[PDB]
Amino acid sequence: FLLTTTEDIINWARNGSLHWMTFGLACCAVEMMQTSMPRYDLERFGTAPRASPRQSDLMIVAGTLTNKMAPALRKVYDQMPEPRYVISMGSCANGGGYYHYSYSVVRGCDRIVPVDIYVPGCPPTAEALLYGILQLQRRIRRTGTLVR
Amino acid sequence: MMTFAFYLFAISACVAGFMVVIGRNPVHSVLWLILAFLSAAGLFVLQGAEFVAMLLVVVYVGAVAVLFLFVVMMLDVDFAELRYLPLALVIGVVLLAQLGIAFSGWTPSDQAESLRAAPVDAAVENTLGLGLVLYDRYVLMFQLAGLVLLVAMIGAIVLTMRHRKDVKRQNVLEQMWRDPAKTMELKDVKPGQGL
Amino acid sequence: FARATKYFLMWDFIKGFGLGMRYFVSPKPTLNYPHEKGPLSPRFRGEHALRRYPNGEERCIACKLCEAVCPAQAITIDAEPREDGSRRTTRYDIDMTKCIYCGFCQEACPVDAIVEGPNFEYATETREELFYDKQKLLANGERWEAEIARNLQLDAPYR
Amino acid sequence: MSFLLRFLTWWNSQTLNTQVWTKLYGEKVGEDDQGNVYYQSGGGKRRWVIYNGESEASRISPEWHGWLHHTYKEPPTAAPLAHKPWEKPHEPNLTGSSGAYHPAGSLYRAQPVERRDYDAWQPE
Amino acid sequence: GDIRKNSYDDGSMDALTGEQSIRNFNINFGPQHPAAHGVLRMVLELDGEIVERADPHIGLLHRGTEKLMESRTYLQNLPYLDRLDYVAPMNQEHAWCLAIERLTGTVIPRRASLIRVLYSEIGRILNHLMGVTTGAMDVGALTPPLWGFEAREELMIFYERACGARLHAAYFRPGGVHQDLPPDLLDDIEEWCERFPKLVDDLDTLLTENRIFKQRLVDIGIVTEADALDWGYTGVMVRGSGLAWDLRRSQPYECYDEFDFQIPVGRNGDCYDRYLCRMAEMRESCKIMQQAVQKLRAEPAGDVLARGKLTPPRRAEMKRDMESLIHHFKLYTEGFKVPAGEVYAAVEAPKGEFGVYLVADGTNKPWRAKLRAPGFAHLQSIDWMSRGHMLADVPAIIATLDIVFGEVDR
Amino acid sequence: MAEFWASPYGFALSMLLQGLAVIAFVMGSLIFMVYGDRKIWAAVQMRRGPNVVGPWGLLQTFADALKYIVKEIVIPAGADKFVYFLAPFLSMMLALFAFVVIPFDEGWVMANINVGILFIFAASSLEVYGVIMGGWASNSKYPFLASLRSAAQMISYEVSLGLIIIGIIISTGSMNLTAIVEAQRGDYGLLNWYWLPHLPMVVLFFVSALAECNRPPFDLVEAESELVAGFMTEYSSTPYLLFMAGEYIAMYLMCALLSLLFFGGWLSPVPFIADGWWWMVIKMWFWFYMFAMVKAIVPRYRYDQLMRIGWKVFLPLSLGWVVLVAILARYEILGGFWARFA
Ligand code: SF4
Ligand code: SF4
Ligand code: SF4
Ligand SMILES: [Ca+2]
Repeated sequence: FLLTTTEDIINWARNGSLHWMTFGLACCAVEMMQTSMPRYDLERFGTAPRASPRQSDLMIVAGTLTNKMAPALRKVYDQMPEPRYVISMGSCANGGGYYHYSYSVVRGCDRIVPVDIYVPGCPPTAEALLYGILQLQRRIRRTGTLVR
Repeated sequence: MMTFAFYLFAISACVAGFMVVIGRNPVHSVLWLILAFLSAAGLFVLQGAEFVAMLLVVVYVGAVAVLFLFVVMMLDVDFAELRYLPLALVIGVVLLAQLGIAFSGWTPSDQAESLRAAPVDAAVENTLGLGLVLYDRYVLMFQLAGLVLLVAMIGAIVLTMRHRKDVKRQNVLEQMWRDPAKTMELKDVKPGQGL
Repeated sequence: FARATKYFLMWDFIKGFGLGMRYFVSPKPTLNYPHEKGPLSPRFRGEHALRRYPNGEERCIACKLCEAVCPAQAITIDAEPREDGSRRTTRYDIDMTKCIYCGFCQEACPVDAIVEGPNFEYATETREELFYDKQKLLANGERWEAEIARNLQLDAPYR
Repeated sequence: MSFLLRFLTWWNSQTLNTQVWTKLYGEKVGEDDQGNVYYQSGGGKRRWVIYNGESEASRISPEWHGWLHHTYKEPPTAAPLAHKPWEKPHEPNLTGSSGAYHPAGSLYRAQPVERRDYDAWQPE
Repeated sequence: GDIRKNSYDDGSMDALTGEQSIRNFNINFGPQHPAAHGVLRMVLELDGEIVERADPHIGLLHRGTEKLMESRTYLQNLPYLDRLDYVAPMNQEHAWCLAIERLTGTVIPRRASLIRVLYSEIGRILNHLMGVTTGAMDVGALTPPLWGFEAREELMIFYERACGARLHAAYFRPGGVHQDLPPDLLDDIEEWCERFPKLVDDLDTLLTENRIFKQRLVDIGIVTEADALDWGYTGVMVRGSGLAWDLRRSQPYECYDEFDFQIPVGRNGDCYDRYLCRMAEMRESCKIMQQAVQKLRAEPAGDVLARGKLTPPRRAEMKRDMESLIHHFKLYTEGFKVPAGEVYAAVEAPKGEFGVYLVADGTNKPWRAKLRAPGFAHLQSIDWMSRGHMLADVPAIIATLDIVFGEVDR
Repeated sequence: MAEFWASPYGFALSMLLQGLAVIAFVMGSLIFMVYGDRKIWAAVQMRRGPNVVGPWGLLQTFADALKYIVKEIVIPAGADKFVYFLAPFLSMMLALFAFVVIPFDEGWVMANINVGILFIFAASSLEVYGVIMGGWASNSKYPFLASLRSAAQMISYEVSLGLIIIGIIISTGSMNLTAIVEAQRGDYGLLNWYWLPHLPMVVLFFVSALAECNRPPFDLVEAESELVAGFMTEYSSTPYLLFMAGEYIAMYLMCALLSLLFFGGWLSPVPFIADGWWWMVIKMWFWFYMFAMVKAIVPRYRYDQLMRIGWKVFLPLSLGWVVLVAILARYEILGGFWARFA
């Protein structure tokens, strides 16, 4: 067949070249950094950091999202060209976590941007995040099209 | 073909030159200007003056970039919305027509061949030919060119040089001389002891 | 002068190049995930599970000490007397998006009913998959019991 | 197309360079009931598994999880784990499938459990 | 102390400088910026890339920790400390425990005291590895962070083997430490300490005498003793200027008196001096870790918690003795009461003096808990520090101040 | 076929086929350059680098390239739209275009012109306009700041770039790139190459090449820690791909020039192995390996410190060298060790 095998090639290229925005909010960013360090070497999967949203395919919301920060996160997400994927990493981003009942915290980053994968933990270990990134790759293989 | 190559470079230069002077965007003028110099370099190659063709590009690529720096340094505050043009176009057309009439009947003097100071040799490459005359027959002009360039050096510094005295500056050699052994040392601080 | 001479001969750059080449040819500590994994101690705080006794009965008796100590208020419990009169929960929820994975609940539990297990690879595609109810937590305990029990034995001398 | 799958993909049981590395340095330790094969180098200094099918880390059962993560020294082949009769077989992560866990009130359930905390009077 | 109107050595005054400054070059430096730590919005006014004004906007990670703490017991509040200067969490836990222990007048066991010193110095290396090598990345060195964070990975495994968490340990407790260390863990810490100086040499070989590194740090961000006193500087921010102030010596806590270590100080008080001080401190912390492991092995077996009315009993006792079960039940629900009073307990945290101002009122919950972050005072001085420098120096200055915004914002 | 290859058509096809050979080599090498660059940093960084996409990660660059082809092009609302798309086009086009005069073997050159050195200078310097115009046309502050830094970079490394190689022209007596290689032929393998008589200029050319390619320690127009992505902050998908392609093609050109000017091009380092295009490619990839190693071990200059190097170090040194070489060549010191002309 032509179109499904075309999507498979597109999904193969997008999974193998998944560039993530340099964007860490809190202590989930420490473990995200360890994921790129020698013990795990996230970049060996082709998953490399990019400073600019214009060159990013993946946003990892790694840390607490406060009300004051929510517009800035939405803006840089809006400036990602499509396709764009979002991973929610850790309790704060997943649902508010330890600060769920605070006056200044967004109770889950899915109130601001759509989310593809949720990684549990506070923080998730560097390996848990790596697992979550590979689950996103399974999701793209399962459902990826030219649109995303 | 030579005809196609000429008109490609000729039309490109003349159109680019016009766009330099009538366009309202100074940065667009900068880019039209470099296209005019590249197009003129193409014409020079067609005539076998390859060294001055390449020298012209090398020189004006850098010089036009410097012009861009001054455009943005002194950029007007009305970039978003950036005469007697009719009469000016009439005088320009008259001048161009007069030149065209003069070039219609162009013929060199019948003595022009015998008076050539530096006749061109088919077997000698252009750059070597220029080098054989530039520094010996034209040595006096060569030396005067050096002084012309010196005057530009002196003038630019005399006219414009100034330094902010309110910013933080580092001496690079002093930065490189900083000895870690001398700048950091370990202290035996006894318990309970402050400054 | 000695420092000026070494900078002229680019000694600082040469030393860096040599050090870089020594690292270049050295073994890499990189794990070949997912084939190769990082080390986990018996104390590791991972996914929650509800355990059973060796006789197959639930360990939880709805004391609610875990719900009381939880710093994140991630636990919600409702209990009644069971049909046989036993003190058991009817609701036991953990909001895994509120939980801070601190392990206070397993410290507070007097019967080792709630534990944090060794599993950490359970990322989900939807948020509500992380609202764990009682049956989900008990299913985790029935699948991970063998490893959980061994970890409890290993750390018992320190608890 | 079997060889191409090995050449072009990294999610099918192992990449080609993982296979070469295992052949050069791998020492078989045992197998699990799914057909995943476990290896070690340096007598257990390094430990890895070759997946039978999709390389999904959540496929490793609790039988081998402790050994693979260095929690326990000895493999389940030599020191098997004690299992209670009420235990249930291991399941991988089911998140993207129809077997994923969902709360009882979820709209995925197609029969969400209706909730109330009072009984209403019914007219005769 | 205001350079917005340019001053030239020839005394010239431009026509435009005469006009009032309405159209200035203002740029958002962060929050989404590799040098901004994710949550710093610094508004910079630039003049030919000279920084003339720096206006840090913080609070993008303010989570209301101090409000959330007022509705929780003292034990329920301990994990909040982990998440302030989250690069080295147990060091922040220590201030909370010390404040409670002072108000309750509690003495912690000897082994718990040694463990606290051991893992406090692990935290100092965890922080200084992050600070120094990401500071190098801020001036363009790609490799140092990779080498440094491999060593951090090993130390985070020592965290996990003590408490079951790589980062947020919740391990220091009012009354000691939650659990005792396995003997094989002490062997591995000793083995790691023997290798660690080699990595410090390798980082030193790559950076210390590199001419590019020197030209990015030497004579940048110069701090004098008088500047230190303007802005509440503590830690390496004062030691880099030559003030041999370290709370472990000046105001000793735990059992630091009996350890042998020295205080590195700088002579020029610039970014280069503070880099050298942090490298030296990493060597000193490694030596302390070695002494602590030796003392722990030489210790007689003892408890790690004070037990009594402050901490829960051991699980075996809880399941056997009626008094222990009651104390377990009560201390995990109500918790201990802290007598009315107010204390300020400070530690030499890796980033400077970290303190807790705790107002107790006799109940089981704090009345007020004010957290004093060293980075709050250090970041406030960036406008003064960065004035006159170029934009390229800004990331180096952010690095030298050692900012983590979990504690700046709280 | 003889009746064909002599015609205008057979002449026209010959040029097109020669052009495809250059594009095939340069673009094909680009697959392995981006891969090799990343593998070298990783090895120095105690890690693997790309190793899953294809065997040992060898298909990684195909995945990256394809990803950009199916990525959306975002055009900034305030950007100068023609100059916005002209900048990436010039960056890639001109870097590739410079290879038209690069010889790889005896007679393996598309254009054998007498002023090959100057043409290289003309094309590479015009390539900088892609960075200057790309930053300015985006109409945002970070690309705007990088645009000025790019102009500063040109002023820094070009003021002495001509002087650095004037010595090689003096020794050769030609600007023809093939002539420079033939001047390094002799009976002592690599001891006849110009790296020896012009050892100082090898260092100065290599450093200047790093600055010309915006490579560390002179990666100042991107400078992630200061400018987010510099002149590329507002570029996505294939327009962004063209800037990266141009960066590596320009780097590959400097690897060619280093090997041609100083290491005998396609000549054999040892007398008993034959000369050919294999030696040219081996030397080109050694110098690329040097480019990659430098990125892994050096920090970044401030761009005012780069200007200090160009004007207060390289300019006086290169000028002094030219005068010294002229005296040594004029008087045939050491028996024409510096006078290779006939
Ligand atoms: S989820 Fe936990 S580790 Fe992650 S940012 Fe929030 S508090 Fe920090
Ligand atoms: S681990 Fe901590 S936050 Fe999570 S449920 Fe248990 S007590 Fe609550
Ligand atoms: S899990 Fe344990 S602490 Fe929680 S209610 Fe059940 S028995 Fe009590
Ligand atoms: Ca000003």
